[PDB]
Amino acid sequence: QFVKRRRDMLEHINLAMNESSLALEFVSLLLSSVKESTGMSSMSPFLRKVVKPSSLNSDKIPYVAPTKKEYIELDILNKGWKLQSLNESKDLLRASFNKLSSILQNEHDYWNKIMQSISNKDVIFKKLLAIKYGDRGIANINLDLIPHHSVKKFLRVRIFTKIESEDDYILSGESVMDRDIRKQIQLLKKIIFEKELMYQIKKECALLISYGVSIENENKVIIELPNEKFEIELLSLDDDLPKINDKRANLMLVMLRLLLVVIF
Amino acid sequence: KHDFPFNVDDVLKFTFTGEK
Amino acid sequence: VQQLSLFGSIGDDGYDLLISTLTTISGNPPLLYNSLCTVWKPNPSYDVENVNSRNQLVEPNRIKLSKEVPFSYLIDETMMDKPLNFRILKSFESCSPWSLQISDIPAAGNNRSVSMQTIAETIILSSAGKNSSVSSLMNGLGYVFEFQYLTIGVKFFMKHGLILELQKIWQIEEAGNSQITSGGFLLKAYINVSDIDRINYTETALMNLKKELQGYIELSVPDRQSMDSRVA
Amino acid sequence: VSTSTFQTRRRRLKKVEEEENAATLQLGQEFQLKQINHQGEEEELIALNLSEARLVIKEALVERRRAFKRSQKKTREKELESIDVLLEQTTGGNNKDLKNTMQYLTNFSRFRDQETVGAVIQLLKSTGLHPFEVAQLGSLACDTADEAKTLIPSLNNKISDDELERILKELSNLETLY
Amino acid sequence: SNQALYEKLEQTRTILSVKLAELINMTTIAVATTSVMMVNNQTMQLIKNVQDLLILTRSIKEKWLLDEKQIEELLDNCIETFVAEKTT
Amino acid sequence: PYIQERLKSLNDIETQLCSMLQEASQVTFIFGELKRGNESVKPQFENHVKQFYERLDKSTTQLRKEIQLLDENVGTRLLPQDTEKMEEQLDLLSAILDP
Repeated sequence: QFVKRRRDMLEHINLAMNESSLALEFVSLLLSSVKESTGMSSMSPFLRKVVKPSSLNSDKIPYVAPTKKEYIELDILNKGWKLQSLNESKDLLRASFNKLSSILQNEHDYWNKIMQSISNKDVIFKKLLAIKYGDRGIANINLDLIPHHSVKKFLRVRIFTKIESEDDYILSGESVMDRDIRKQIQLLKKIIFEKELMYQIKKECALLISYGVSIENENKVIIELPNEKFEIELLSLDDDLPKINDKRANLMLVMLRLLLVVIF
Repeated sequence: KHDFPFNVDDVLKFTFTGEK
Repeated sequence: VQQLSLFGSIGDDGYDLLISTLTTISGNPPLLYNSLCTVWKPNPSYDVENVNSRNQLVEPNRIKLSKEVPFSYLIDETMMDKPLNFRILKSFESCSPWSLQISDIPAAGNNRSVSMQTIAETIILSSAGKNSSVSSLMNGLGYVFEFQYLTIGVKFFMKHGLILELQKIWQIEEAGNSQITSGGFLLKAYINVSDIDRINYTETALMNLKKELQGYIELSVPDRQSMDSRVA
Repeated sequence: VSTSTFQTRRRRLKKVEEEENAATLQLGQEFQLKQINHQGEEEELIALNLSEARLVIKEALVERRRAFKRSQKKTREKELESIDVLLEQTTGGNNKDLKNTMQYLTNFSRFRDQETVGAVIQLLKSTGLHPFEVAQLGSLACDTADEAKTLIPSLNNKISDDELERILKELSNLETLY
Repeated sequence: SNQALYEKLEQTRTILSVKLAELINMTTIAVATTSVMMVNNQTMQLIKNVQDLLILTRSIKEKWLLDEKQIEELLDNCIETFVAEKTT
Repeated sequence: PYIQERLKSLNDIETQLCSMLQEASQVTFIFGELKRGNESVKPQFENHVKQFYERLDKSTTQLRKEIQLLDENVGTRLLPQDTEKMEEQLDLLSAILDP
């Protein structure tokens, strides 16, 4: 586990801490002997209290350095250790090279799919890229954009026909719903557009409440006529061959969009 | 192996008084 | 009317970059436009005292008449069939309606963040009678033609009524039209203000535009004396 | 608007009274050693040696950067660079006087750490010389008691010849090897 | 602001090369252990410098990345067919 | 496009850097070989190490120039429709009318 590894690391580092600190304190007292003058102040309070002033001593020797110079084996030991370190370093570096190479593979794959990522219109912002479709959403690896089936809805209009029992209608017609970076922009534009269309229609219908136009659901309005009724619904592809009024439903649909365009 | 146009004021002045 | 403004300039070569910048900054590409201005002064042959009926000092001033002209009157044959867009500027009975304006020298003040000029304007719609030409009418008021200039350019509509004009000016005489702006374009940013608030708000809008172009193109307050049409 | 001091004086009309200043410890009327706190209590003069001055200013300019980020809510060679960063953040930028003072102090300071400075502060304060002299002794490195009593004539006979050599020994040791 | 990127990048390059060669000198030549630690330091710094180059490149990449009658006739049909007014 | 060319060049630079790293590794290990008394790798050690420096130098020349080209392209190649919707629908409409 990662956390456990962190515990290990902390452990080791703490050991280092203790050792070096100890060295410093010893030095501090040994100095407290003469100078000091303020040197003893670096000793821990407990240690300072524990030991009376004036501790240890020293003696004179040359020739410990000459004895050290006489024995040359330590240098050889040094060389060998250095060599070993160099080897370990070599292995590690090879590893790094491989890892970074593969990382470069994926990242430049991303950059190439992003050279393929095509256009200059849309605003891109940032440790990952996000486009503003309207809110904004994030580009990630094929490729896709993650927003906040949740809402992707189009609108179709169905036509109902009243019959000779005179009590109720039945469905005589329905409009069809048809199914890189620019293509994701295209779908996102057609999405916002239709959401706008339903919004405005809903606002206009407030005026028409007297004229047989009822706003029922936040996604649906019904337009009542004596021998027919119309439903305009904004709906996703999960919910819900030709017939009589299919053509008329398709026309009312295209006309609807066209009316918004003129408004624009 | 390795290596280490014109003067804005004057233009305006003309449009307001005609002097070149 | 109070016109708050700032001016700048660029040489012919700076055109495309500036157009590209203003298009991104404002969201709209430029709009081609022109205007002919004719300036008139009190007839020197006639002489009147310079005082009121109340015996108050009145300063003699020039009257500016301005209108548009159909673009086709500015495109010769060499100019023929060239996209009638912003790029064209590089390759450079009764009376009609006119705008009649008399302006005052800009407001005094050291360290002004913008130029502020008062402008008295009325609109001439038409005429009739013996001498119905705008020229006769100006004479009837006691004025004479002094000079006239043509201005062609592109404008940008921005927020809060801010307008940006990139212009070229040509004085017109039979001896020939001479380009006052020879070399580049005169840049003008302004807002027309019909309360202190809206005046300090307008200054801010201009200041933000100046701030937004700092580093690229500088907009400053021109010398008051350079915006004074009084006769002397 | 001429910045005033902490003490009072009788305007005897005779402006002709001011004496000169020397190394007979005759500093100004302003800088004499018995001077007065903003709270009104009489405290002793504060003269700093460099190192000590370099720290005061550095410590103070940082206390100030803090306060400016609060209100925003609603190696020697390396140090020469970091300091010029701190100045452009906290000072008025036109302060060429301070900018040189820090370059000077940073290049001529004998003691780097607050601990070391404190060690000098401790050592030099048993001698009870003028606060001006202990500042000089902290700034000018001297080897012989003569060097000291020549560069600081203000001493001469305040401290012994051999007791002053003891001190120069302990100062030389405390000297930071950058 | 891009000039700053150029400066930082150049300084980074010099630092990287210099640190590489100088580390190569430092080894070959607990003193040995200390030398090894120093080697680790230099190498690590070099790697960090590589990552810095990556950051610069990424920064650059991000800098780069960041009639009428026809209609009248067509509507005439559309409106006709949609009302079904004909009814004869 | 031009931006695609720039990005491609940058990617190439990345590759170059990677190469530099790899040959750094090679250089290290083979230096380890030379110190042990194997001189046979002296040609290969120095080669990889020298090819490293050459590759790194080439990348430095390529990268610095690319940064300069970016600065020179500011304002030129680099920054400092509902009529389309309508044509879609009309197309759609005439298609419904005449399938």
